[PDB]
Amino acid sequence: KNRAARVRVSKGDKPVTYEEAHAPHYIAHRKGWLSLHTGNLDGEDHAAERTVEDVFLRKFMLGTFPGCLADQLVLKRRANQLEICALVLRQLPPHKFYFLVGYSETLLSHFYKCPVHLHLQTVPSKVVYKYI
Amino acid sequence: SFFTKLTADELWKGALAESGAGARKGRGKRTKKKRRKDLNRGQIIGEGRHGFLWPGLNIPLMRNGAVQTIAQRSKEDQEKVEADMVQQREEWDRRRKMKVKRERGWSGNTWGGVSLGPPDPGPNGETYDDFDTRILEVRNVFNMTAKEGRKRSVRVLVAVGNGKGAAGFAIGKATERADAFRKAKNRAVHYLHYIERYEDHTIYHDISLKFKRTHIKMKKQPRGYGLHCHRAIMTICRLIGIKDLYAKVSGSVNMLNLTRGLFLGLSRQETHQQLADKKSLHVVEFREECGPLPIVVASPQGALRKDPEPEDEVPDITLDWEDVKAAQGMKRSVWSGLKRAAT
Amino acid sequence: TVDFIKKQIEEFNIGKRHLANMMGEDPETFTQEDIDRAIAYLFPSGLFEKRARPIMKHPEEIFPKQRAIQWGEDGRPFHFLFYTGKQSYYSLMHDTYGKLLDVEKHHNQLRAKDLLAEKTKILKDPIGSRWLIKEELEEMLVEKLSDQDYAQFIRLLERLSALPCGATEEDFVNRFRRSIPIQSKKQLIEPLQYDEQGMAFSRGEGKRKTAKAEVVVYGQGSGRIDVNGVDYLLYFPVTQDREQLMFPLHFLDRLGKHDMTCAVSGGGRSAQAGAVRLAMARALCSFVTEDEVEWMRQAGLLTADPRVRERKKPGQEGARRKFTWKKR
Amino acid sequence: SRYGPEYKDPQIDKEYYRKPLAEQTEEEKYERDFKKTQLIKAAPATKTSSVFEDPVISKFTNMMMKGGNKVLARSLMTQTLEAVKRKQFAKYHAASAEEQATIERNPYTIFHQALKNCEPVIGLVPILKGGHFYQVPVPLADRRRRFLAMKWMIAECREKKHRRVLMPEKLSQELLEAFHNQGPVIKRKHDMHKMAEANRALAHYRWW
Amino acid sequence: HRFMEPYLFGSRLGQDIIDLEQTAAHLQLALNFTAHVAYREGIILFVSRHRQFAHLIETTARDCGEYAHTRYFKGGLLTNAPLLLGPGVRLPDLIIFLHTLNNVFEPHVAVRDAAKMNIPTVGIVDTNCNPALITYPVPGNDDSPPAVRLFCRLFQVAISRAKEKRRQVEALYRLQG
RNA sequence: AUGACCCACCAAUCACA
RNA sequence: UUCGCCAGAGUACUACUCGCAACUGCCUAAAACUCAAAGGACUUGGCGGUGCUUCACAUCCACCUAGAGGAGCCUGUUCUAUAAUCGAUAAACCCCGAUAGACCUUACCAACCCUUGCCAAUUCAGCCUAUAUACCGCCAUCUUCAGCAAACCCUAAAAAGGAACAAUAGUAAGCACAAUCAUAGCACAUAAAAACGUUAGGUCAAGGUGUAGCUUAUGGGUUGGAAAGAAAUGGGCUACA
Ligand SMILES: [Mg+2]
Ligand SMILES: [Mg+2]
Ligand SMILES: [Mg+2]
Ligand SMILES: [Mg+2]
Ligand SMILES: [Mg+2]
Ligand SMILES: [Mg+2]
Ligand SMILES: [Mg+2]
Ligand SMILES: [Mg+2]
Ligand SMILES: [Mg+2]
Ligand SMILES: [Mg+2]
Ligand SMILES: [Mg+2]
Ligand SMILES: [Mg+2]
Ligand SMILES: [Mg+2]
Ligand SMILES: [Mg+2]
Ligand SMILES: [Mg+2]
Ligand SMILES: [Mg+2]
Ligand SMILES: [Mg+2]
Ligand SMILES: [Mg+2]
Ligand SMILES: [Mg+2]
Ligand SMILES: [Mg+2]
Ligand SMILES: [Mg+2]
Ligand SMILES: [Mg+2]
Ligand SMILES: [Mg+2]
Ligand SMILES: [Mg+2]
Ligand SMILES: [Mg+2]
Ligand SMILES: [Mg+2]
Ligand SMILES: [Mg+2]
Ligand SMILES: [Mg+2]
Ligand SMILES: [Mg+2]
Ligand SMILES: [Mg+2]
Ligand SMILES: [Mg+2]
Ligand SMILES: [Mg+2]
Ligand SMILES: [Mg+2]
Ligand SMILES: [Mg+2]
Repeated sequence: KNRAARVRVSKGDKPVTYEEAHAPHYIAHRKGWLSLHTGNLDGEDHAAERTVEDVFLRKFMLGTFPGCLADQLVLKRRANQLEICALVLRQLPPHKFYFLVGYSETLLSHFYKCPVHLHLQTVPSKVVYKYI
Repeated sequence: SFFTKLTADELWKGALAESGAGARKGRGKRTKKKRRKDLNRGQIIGEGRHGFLWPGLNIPLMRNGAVQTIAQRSKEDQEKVEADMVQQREEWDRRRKMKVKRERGWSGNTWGGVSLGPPDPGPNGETYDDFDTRILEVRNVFNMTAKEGRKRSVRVLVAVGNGKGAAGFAIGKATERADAFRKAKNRAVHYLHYIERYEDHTIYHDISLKFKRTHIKMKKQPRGYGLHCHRAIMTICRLIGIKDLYAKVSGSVNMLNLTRGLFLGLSRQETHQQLADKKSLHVVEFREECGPLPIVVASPQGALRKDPEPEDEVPDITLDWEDVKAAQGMKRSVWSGLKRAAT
Repeated sequence: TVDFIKKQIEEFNIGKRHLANMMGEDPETFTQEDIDRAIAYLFPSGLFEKRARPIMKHPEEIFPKQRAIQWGEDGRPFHFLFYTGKQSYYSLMHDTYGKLLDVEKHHNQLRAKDLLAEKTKILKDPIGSRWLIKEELEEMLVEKLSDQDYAQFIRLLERLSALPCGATEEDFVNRFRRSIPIQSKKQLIEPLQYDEQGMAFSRGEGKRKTAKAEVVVYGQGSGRIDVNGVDYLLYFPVTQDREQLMFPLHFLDRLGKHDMTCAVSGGGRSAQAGAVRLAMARALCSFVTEDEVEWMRQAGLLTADPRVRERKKPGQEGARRKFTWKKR
Repeated sequence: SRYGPEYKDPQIDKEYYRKPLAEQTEEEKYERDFKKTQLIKAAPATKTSSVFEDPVISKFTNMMMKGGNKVLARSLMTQTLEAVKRKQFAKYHAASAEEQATIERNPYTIFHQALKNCEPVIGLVPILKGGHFYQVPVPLADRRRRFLAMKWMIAECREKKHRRVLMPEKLSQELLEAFHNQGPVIKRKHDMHKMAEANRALAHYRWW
Repeated sequence: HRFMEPYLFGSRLGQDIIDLEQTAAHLQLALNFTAHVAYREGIILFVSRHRQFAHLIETTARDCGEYAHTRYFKGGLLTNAPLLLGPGVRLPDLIIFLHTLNNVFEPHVAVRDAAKMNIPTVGIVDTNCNPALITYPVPGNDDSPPAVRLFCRLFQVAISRAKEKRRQVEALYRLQG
């Protein structure tokens, strides 16, 4: 059987996001891409760099916002600037949320040598597509 | 080596090995047990062992109406903080290793006799808190399946009663023990018997029944003699509200047959009133302690007979060689006279 | 779930006002079409599944039909057939059978009075009339159905329509009529074209197997064919290919009467022969009668040949051919 | 099978479409053909409206073909027909008026007569009974017998010639020998008929 | 059927003759009950599985303002109500059987299941039917059209009369104050 | 024609003061 | 109402006795010892060189085409061989991890070297050490197979079963199949998809990990070596014109 990026059927109680509810053969058909950048187009360069950046960004954002991260990150790259769009549970007081917004934006702007935008969309609890 | 790391969920799923092939066919023992503990449980945002204090996270943003600068704790302060977190871990390990007490029904490892607590409220909002449920028998049962081979379903037999004379049993079956418990409760509420109780402690009259291969023999006791019976029957009796009885079971002791036969035999009871009405006579009780005094229990509503009952010099009744052997003192069994704990 | 639909329609109207405002259009003349263009522009999701694309539509179209409340506040069901568990379907059947009984009674009274005044409306066949599918019936009753249920119903309708038809009865069985769309396979004739004092030239375009052919035929000329600026005898050295070019002309007996020029690209020699054959056949349909067009279609001249190279598959050799399979 | 089951095969015959008015049942039939809105398969590259093409010559051509060569096989077919023609002209002009009335110069009728003479009447199928395989006489369908004829021809004229000898030569030789019934191909057909008589009792083993 | 013998007047040349004295005595009580149920505003279901009188019965119940199941009886219908019918439901306070059998000649499930449900049951039990689990059985002919029609009519009238008397005693109740 | 032995279901949580 | 029988299984229609035209006989009928069961009926599977129907669409037979098995080479296994890796290894390994080994890669062998020895800190780093029968991750396989499954309901008990459409107890959300999507128009075809489980199938050497092991060494470097064909065989390439 194909195990790739699949959430196996449970006893029927298992809450599932729209994201996790669709296997790899459904990309570009039903679910879209979690990253947007030019580097994978036909005549273009530095796909490798954008990829390693991507990975580090997911890992980093997951570690910087413990427990409040709802869905997988959305990374949009436009003309040297990267906008990170995130779905975030309401856990921390807005004080901590802003603290980490600024801290992260600054830190990654100085790390990757480009302007970093961070857009937080807050949601009460994980949005459920299926089962449950 | 940073990219070489993973999510905590992935790591626990990996280390626990629940989804393996050893778990399914029971290829490994149940005495081997390991658990998952959250490592984010006691941690706060901003806290590290370097000891920093961040204006938005660790400490309040404004002290004395001004903005607090980024600062670092003293060495000994961090020592006390780490001591506190360590004592927190040891506290949760102290909480985890303590096993809650399970009230034992009959035996330590048996589920029989155990109370499941009041059944679940019906769809109409109907609620029974007056009902208690006891487990009669839990049994692991198997079926051979084309793919899976042996397939294990638990089936439990459970009885409910309010203590007021209404009781009933039912059976339930599931892959999980919990599920079967629920099913059996909720199903049991639907089948209820009314069991008439003479003076609300004993039964009305001596019963003997052969149900299938089981023989139940129940004798009606006076007030002080508590529940001398097979343990299952004692349970069902405490649920019915029968406080004084003697019952011997012979032949196959198989549980289900025992309770079906039991409830049938108790359902077949004939009240003094029914007797009074079918014979059209006064049924009159003679206490031994009250002497010759003729207490009238039941009177035949409608027209009483002027005709006396035909007197049979010698009665024709089926007699159990056991009762006769008892009456004449030929039962010498070392097991019969034994002193036991309270009902 | 009624408050839900009320709210959804409120916010759909408000949102349609907003969308009409940002798109710079009259909020009154805004249609579903315009809504579609608007969201297609504002939220451009390339996704191959069209049901996974952004949608703002009226809540009645988006949400599924709801079974209404089946009883009053006292508990008594509204419909008398409620306890059947299918009230809609069995109501339908009750009324259908009631009307079949009605037809039988009325028509028997007319048998006793020496009158058969009715006619058979049972043949709608030129209208292309058919019954509902089970899906349509299922949607009409807002209730799930079984194959035997639908078959039962339809059979009873056949019983009804096979008798003398009343007006109310005809109107009744005509809810359950659908009309199959236009059935004609007749081709669309290329209007003949007159160019620069030259008369009667027609065009056609064949496509076969990586090979495209554009063919212009003149009915005013003698027999010859020029393919990519050269003679057909030069361009197609193989006899088979010249026979392929000869097929439609010989079929219509036009073999000496027409003069053709062609542009054919890609594929091999036989693929080109076929593409030009098809193009030529489609080009000669302007010069001929409407019957011989049907004759060419029935000889297989006018249909493109769908047969095309299949993709090689991984783990195999030839898209069919498999690697050598070892038993032991 | 890029065509659904809906698609009918094309009728390539011109004579059928040209002269419809004299037949009622066939008028009704092809009326039902096109008016049914019936899809038609695109006519094959091999088949033409040509007055000069024999389906049997085309089948034999295909059956000669190795690899993907229609060109080389059509070549050898053409050359064999031409070789039979000229062999019969050489036999014609060296003869006398009687034998000039008798001898056939049509390579087409010689082809068809050679193959009709070379086709077997009866055949053999192996049947398993009691753990033994018995060769049993089986009546054959037409197409099977035509096939066997052609395949036997090509088998022999491929196999038994000297390597110097060209194909149209050997094939024309054997076409003219099988026209006159004296060829080794007809000897093969006779081996078949003799092996079919030797086993004739075993014809009871056949259950169909 | 063995339990039908106390209701038989006798057997005339192989045919069984139901005693109509007992039939009247029973039908009296049956109609009495049925009307009293309709008066107190409760649900009456006409159940028969016979395909002759199916339409007639559906018609009858529609005209009494009562409910009819004449079709294939779905398995868990009375026992498991909330799943088949809906989230919460009321169940018929009386069920009337014009035919106590199903077309395979076994007892109609709804008898056993209405018993199971604590619902009282009135039914017309023919010579071969089982009366045991039926609350108010009326012994009589269920096969011939005038008998079925007679009973249809009778129950129709009892229902209608009950509902009317309810209306009128209600009007009297409203004029009392 | 044949195909060591051995394989299986008898333990309970999490969260808060 | 009587009579005859029966007190776990084997040992045992046996040994020893009595009687008997039986003398390899019948009849009568134990014990030592061994075992913790032996038995009777059923249930659901699986299986059947069991029967009856219906099929197979590259598929069994009948039949079509081209190949393999013989030759040379190429490449992989198995053996033998080396101081000198590992993994796959019925179907479901065998141009397989490798869309790739002259050094490197590289894990192996022989010599030599280095012991807070990649990192911000750490009585710590590091380990291609053992266990794929602790696992996650990816898959193979049945399989283009149609089932799996929660929640209920029924059964003179239920291990389990649950359909009859002129319908007899079944309703069921969900997941698969189906439908849509892709192969730039349909259609077909192809691709993709294919649940739950099965084979403790494959992989601790992708990486990560449980448990158990090494720590001036089972760790980190440098230099140079890794041969070979008695034999057997798989898959290919080129042919025999
Ligand atoms: Mg204990
Ligand atoms: Mg090929
Ligand atoms: Mg009857
Ligand atoms: Mg042996
Ligand atoms: Mg064995
Ligand atoms: Mg013994
Ligand atoms: Mg004997
Ligand atoms: Mg003996
Ligand atoms: Mg002895
Ligand atoms: Mg094959
Ligand atoms: Mg070759
Ligand atoms: Mg070979
Ligand atoms: Mg070879
Ligand atoms: Mg190897
Ligand atoms: Mg290893
Ligand atoms: Mg190995
Ligand atoms: Mg294997
Ligand atoms: Mg090396
Ligand atoms: Mg090493
Ligand atoms: Mg494994
Ligand atoms: Mg299905
Ligand atoms: Mg049973
Ligand atoms: Mg079941
Ligand atoms: Mg379902
Ligand atoms: Mg498509
Ligand atoms: Mg398709
Ligand atoms: Mg596939
Ligand atoms: Mg699919
Ligand atoms: Mg293994
Ligand atoms: Mg291995
Ligand atoms: Mg490792
Ligand atoms: Mg080296
Ligand atoms: Mg080799
Ligand atoms: Mg290979």
